[PDB]
Amino acid sequence: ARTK
Amino acid sequence: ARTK
Amino acid sequence: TLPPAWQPFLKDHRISTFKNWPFLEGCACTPERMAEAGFIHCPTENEPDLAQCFFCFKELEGWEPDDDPIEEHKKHSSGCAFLSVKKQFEELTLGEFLKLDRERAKNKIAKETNNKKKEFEETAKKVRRAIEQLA
Amino acid sequence: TLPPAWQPFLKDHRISTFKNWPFLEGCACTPERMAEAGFIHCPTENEPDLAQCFFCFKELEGWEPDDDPIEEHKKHSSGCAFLSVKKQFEELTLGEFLKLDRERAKNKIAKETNNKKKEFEETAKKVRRAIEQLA
Ligand SMILES: [Zn+2]
Ligand SMILES: [Zn+2]
Repeated sequence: ARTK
Repeated sequence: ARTK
Repeated sequence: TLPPAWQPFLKDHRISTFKNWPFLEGCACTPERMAEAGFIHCPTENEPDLAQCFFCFKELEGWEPDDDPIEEHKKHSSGCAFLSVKKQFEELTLGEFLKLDRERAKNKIAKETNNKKKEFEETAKKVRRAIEQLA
Repeated sequence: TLPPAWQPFLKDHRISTFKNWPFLEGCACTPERMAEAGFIHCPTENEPDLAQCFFCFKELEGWEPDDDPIEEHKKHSSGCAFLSVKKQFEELTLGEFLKLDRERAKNKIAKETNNKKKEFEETAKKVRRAIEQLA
């Protein structure tokens, strides 16, 4: 998962 | 005290 | 921020409802003591010293300086689940709280039911009496 | 029922947030596992997979079917106090809860403040560039  |  | 329908669960909120409460220092039924007992000040005209348990909704008037609000509470509404609450409030479990809050809602409902019955019997008397007047 | 600005606090509401959501049975990052980790699904066109911790407000997209929502959450917001909550919601004390709700609203504030800063800074470059072009 990736930080917006 | 007393009831209403 | 605490939600509204539940501030009444807060002692300092309940205290805060006391406005022109005549029984201050020296007295046994001080606003502090009334609140610890569960009472809320809800004065009217006919009854300027009306108090109500927030939990079981019983109302008591004719307050006198020496009255201990706990003992009056026990005396006039001994079923009140609130009187079993030994622990503070912030030492209560969300489960225990929601339990209590649910009882409050039953109680509330029970009380409105009782009110509605009394109003209905009142109306009945009027009609009864009105029909005799015509007999 | 339960104050409608406090439901993000209970798992079911968090699950109930998951409307579409790819990744189900067979995957590690199911609704249940996202919601157990604190996530809320807050979907849009540009990104219909965005998850937000209800507590710290970290927004995380680009979910992979084998991402562990918890590890994914520790390794992106070590701060989150929610990660430390190891009791059921009902088993929380009103103090513990009111304490948690304090830190939450704070986070909400710090998040909105970090955002205002950036918009401000961005505005400040455009103004500075412009007066520079004039130079
Ligand atoms: Zn009572
Ligand atoms: Zn978080």
